[PDB]
Amino acid sequence: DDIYKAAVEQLTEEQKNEFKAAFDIFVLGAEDGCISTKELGKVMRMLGQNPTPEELQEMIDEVDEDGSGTVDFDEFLVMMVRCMKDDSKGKSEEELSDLFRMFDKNADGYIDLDELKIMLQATGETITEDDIEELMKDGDKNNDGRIDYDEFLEFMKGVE
Amino acid sequence: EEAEKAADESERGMKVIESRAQKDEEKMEIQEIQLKEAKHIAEDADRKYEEVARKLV
Repeated sequence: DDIYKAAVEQLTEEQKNEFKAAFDIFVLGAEDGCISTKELGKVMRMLGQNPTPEELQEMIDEVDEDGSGTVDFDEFLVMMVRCMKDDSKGKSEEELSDLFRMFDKNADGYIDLDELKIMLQATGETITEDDIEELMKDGDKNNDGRIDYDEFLEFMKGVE
Repeated sequence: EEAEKAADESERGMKVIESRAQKDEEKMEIQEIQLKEAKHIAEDADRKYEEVARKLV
């Protein structure tokens, strides 16, 4: 899914530099993409995180959505961010709040399905009912039908 | 011959026992893996329980 290239955007570059520096090691001799999934535990143990075999096996299943035991740099960066939210910096909560006043053109203190809709129309991106409600519930943590401001932060922190 | 035999019995003892100890290590590892999988099912079954129990609340 799109969170792959999202992370490729979301991730910072000083990260991916040492990401490749450590990525250089997996080759057990003469490899060109034959990476295995039993080594997923070890490679998640390498890059600086502290993983546990439970999540190791889950990501063995949760990742390898291609099933080939392989992971793209896109998939690499996403399964970085989809667990460790090394996303596009989540610019702030308060720069976010000034963005949120423009979300609530109606000065709501909450992004409602209406404000969600109008703001995504201001993107030009059309309103499918899932879209806004996918955004609503992903932001409307209280499930009040609308995304209040901290709902918006936890919503759009780690977000460009 | 009895002492060398004892060495062989003890060495065979170790080969059988070491292999067995490894089989036991493997059965043990298997029970660890299985209880962990079951435990992880329980973590999720309990987590899911919590989600529905919380949602129930």
